[PDB]
Amino acid sequence: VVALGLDFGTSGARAIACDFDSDRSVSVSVTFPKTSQNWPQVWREALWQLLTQIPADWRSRIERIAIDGTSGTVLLCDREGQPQTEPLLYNQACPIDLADLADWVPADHAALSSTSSLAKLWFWQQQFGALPPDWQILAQADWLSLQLHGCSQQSDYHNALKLGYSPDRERFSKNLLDSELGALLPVVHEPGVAIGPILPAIAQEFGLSPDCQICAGTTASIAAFLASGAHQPGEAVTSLGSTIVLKLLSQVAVSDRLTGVYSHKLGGYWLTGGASNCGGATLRQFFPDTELESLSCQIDPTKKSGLDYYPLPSRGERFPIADPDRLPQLEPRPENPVQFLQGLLEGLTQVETLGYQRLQDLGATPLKRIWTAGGGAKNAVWQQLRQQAIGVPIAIAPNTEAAFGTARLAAFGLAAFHSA
Repeated sequence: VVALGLDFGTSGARAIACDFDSDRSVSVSVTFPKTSQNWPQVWREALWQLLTQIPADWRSRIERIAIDGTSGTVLLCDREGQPQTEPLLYNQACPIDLADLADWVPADHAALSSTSSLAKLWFWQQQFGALPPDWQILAQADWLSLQLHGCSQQSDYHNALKLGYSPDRERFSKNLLDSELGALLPVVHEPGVAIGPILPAIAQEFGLSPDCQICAGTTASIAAFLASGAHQPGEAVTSLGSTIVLKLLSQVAVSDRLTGVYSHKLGGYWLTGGASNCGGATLRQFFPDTELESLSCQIDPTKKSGLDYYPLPSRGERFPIADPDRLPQLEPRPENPVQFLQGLLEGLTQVETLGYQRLQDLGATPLKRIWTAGGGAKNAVWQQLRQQAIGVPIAIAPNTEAAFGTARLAAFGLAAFHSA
């Protein structure tokens, strides 16, 4: 099978045409401006550019296409999919009372944030006063795929989660559907399934096969996990980027609203996770990547440093333990930079450890393996500390690109996430 994965990030977009029969692949990229007063147009043009940069002999063999977008970015469009107002982005919060959403979701739902799609929809509702039933609200991936198949009000239960969708019971609440917001909600499918055939004009214009299928998309955070290929409960992906992001595959959904922990549905399994403010950003505050490696090469992990740090970049922690007043603990400081770096890495290691432990304490499936992603993944000393502190096999993930995971999503769907 030859599938195309489309990843739409925060600062740009990457496309990966992957060909799983050989295996061979080709990747292309576009970078967004940092400012614009017409983001949908930018996204659309980015889509066409991505399609254009892909070689013809590749486009003529693409069978299935999938699109992942940023979780939280939404658009308000009419019945034809034309943006009526300018999008509300993933980072933008809304000045509304969450108590207004209490009757539409359980009292622990992930949609109960000031950044969630439901909150943004309520905000738009109290700007416009009364949103027409003719209209629709669409996630970025929803809209971008709408550019490909033309079927309106279609979505997956990854992006719909923060819109108020209940993946546990495969539905929206009856109160939400009975409300004045119910008409704008999309039909929710499973990520990977084929929504419909590609538009004939589009296929003609880009030399694509008219029998090509556009599948239901997902989020970038999940597509990144899908790139690893982990499908057994207990398997986890740890992202050692600027901030440490933990993702654990479990047989049971967990949730802790205080720490921002919630679970996505993934086939017959669940994908839980968390995000700490600690990470590689704290490391580059004291060392450039220049000195970082040259100092890490002098660290023997099999002996403790005697240091006990909590490597926060600034005031406030979110996960595993939530306290918005916790100061960074980076004392005492030995003059030997090696042991200081070791202390930092030990701190981060403890962050990851306590994270996974808390995830297990919330009811998630016991940890079995670790697949590491991010810049810190190639750090073998850090890997040693991590394995010493956790006690499970840790290795570098074969792939980390979200577009590739989206390609695997288009080609195979969420089939592997069952036990049959």
